[PDB]
Amino acid sequence: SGFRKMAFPSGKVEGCMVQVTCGTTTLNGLWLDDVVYCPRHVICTSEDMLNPNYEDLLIRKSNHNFLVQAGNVQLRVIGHSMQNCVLKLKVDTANPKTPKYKFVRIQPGQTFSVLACYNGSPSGVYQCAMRPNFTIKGSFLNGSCGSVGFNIDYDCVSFCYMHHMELPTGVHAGTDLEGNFYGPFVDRQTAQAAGTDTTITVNVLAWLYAAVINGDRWFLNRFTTTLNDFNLVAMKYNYEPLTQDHVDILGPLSAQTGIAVLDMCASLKELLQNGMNGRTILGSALLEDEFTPFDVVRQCSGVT
Amino acid sequence: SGFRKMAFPSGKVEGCMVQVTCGTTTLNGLWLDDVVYCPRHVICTSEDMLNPNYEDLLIRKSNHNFLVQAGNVQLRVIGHSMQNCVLKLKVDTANPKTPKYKFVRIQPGQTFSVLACYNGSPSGVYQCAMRPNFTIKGSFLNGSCGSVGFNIDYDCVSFCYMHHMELPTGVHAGTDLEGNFYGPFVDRQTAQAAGTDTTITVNVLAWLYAAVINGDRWFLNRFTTTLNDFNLVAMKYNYEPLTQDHVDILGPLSAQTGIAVLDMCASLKELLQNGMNGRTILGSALLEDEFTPFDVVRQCSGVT
Ligand SMILES: *CC(=O)N[C@@H](C)c1cccc2ccccc12
Ligand SMILES: *CC(=O)N[C@@H](C)c1cccc2ccccc12
Repeated sequence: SGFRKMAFPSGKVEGCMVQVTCGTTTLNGLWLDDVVYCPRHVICTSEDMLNPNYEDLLIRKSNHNFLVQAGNVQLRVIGHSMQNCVLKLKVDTANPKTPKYKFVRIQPGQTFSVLACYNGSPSGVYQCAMRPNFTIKGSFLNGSCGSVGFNIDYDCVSFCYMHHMELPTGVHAGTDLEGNFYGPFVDRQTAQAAGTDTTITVNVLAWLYAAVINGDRWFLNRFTTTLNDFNLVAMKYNYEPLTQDHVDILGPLSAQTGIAVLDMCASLKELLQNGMNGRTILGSALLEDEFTPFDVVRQCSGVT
Repeated sequence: SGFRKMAFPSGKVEGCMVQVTCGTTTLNGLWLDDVVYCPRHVICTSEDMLNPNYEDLLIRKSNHNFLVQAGNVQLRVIGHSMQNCVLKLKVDTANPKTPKYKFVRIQPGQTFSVLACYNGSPSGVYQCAMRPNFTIKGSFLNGSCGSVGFNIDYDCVSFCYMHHMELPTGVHAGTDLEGNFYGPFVDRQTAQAAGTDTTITVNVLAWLYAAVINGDRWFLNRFTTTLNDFNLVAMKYNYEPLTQDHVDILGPLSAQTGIAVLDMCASLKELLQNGMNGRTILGSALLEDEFTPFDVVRQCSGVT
């Protein structure tokens, strides 16, 4: 029993982290096979960052200007290319610790683990969600760029995020591993405001199911609702609309607990309208939205 | 910027996890050098667990009754002993992935990372604290016994916890790696109630400092207090007494923020008396007590 904000074991990703230095900028790279992936802004001076022309800046860079260090051993860079907002540094050595992997572009509301790194060395691991406004709420100091977000399916690491930017509001923006930003963000030090950070409704519902499975049941009420009625209340509270697709995804948790999804919606509706009245659910005083239905099943079943 | 409940990177510990089977019970072992450490209750039938005599039960067990599997390879058990509530299985092979390590017995209020494992395979990593009542609030299904808690200092893993028991209230009890339970708990399926789960005051204060460092400042007020005045309020709210030793430990966060520890106590005092009034601090609606002052410094500075 018990339910924790749980990250994937980070070992398979730790084995992929390297240090990338271009001039006086050091950040993190991801070494898979004979390619090191890193933010293209590794090439920028802080002056460059205000209005960088990455193609023009890259012309001044040779393979030997990219210093790649794996532990205390230097890797030889034999090629470099820009793909969207990432650099791909071809090295002469395949990472011997390369796990089975995929690059995936996640949807808002999807959760993943971040391995926060500085100088190619892992400092910590935590669980994130892609926010509906395509930011993440991370923990990233200077030097943490190139840190990655991932999911694991048994032995296959799906890489979904690479850290690029902190917005003036202290929320985070980055790319998939093809170098495409999540959301409208750019690797330029300019006015970039996030949109509404709405609550991931399907995730809250999943977590309420987790609560029931772990004995926290005080919020279960006598009511039901419809998707349309619930959605009127959701909209008023800056919750994402719930779709039949979300209802379908929650079916297994419905089945396990015997609580109809729309009944749990009606419980969530009363929590929104009434508040927590100083009570907690799984040790939280707010409704947690960084567990997916898949996460809740995984943790309640014990997948490895 | 940003502040997350962050675990240590788990790779060094993943390399130590094995499966231990005695009869029809499978749980986790920790393989360091040529010793596999596991809960002694691996030898019990569920009938045994009601009133186990571990010395008597152990007489019926030989080295060959302990099946130890590291990945899909069997380890040869050449000796076994009981130390308090752990078994030490001597194997003929040193773990080639043994990291630098120590066994440490932590104090209440100290935080650590748990690598939740099933069948010797890692499922997830999360951050815990030793509660003042010597329980932890974990995420542990059947099969998770022998999962470990640890801290890392650069490259030395300090092992502080091994999972043994879930109490009827769904909180967790376990041992250090010398097999001594935290608190008054025993590896017997009997009436074991936890004491008062008080809030770790020095940890809340550390986290309020983290909040100020990351721009969450709304709770800072015009007041100060004394340790004695604060402690009157703490006692009323089931917070641990704050000692001068705690004040000394918070000095570096005091220095960095320029907020006197007793001023931050007076802010915490007003939050206890007034509540959050529906506001959040670092995305929490309750005062977080599972960050130590050391954790806050580490994460705000970026140690690897
Ligand atoms: C996130 C990161 O590690 N890289 C960027 C933000 C960075 C770090 C340190 C100095 C510097 C100077 C000029 C531009 C960018 C950076
Ligand atoms: C925690 C754990 O993995 N071991 C214990 C609780 C256990 C698991 C599964 C079956 C069983 C049967 C009898 C006693 C103990 C167990």
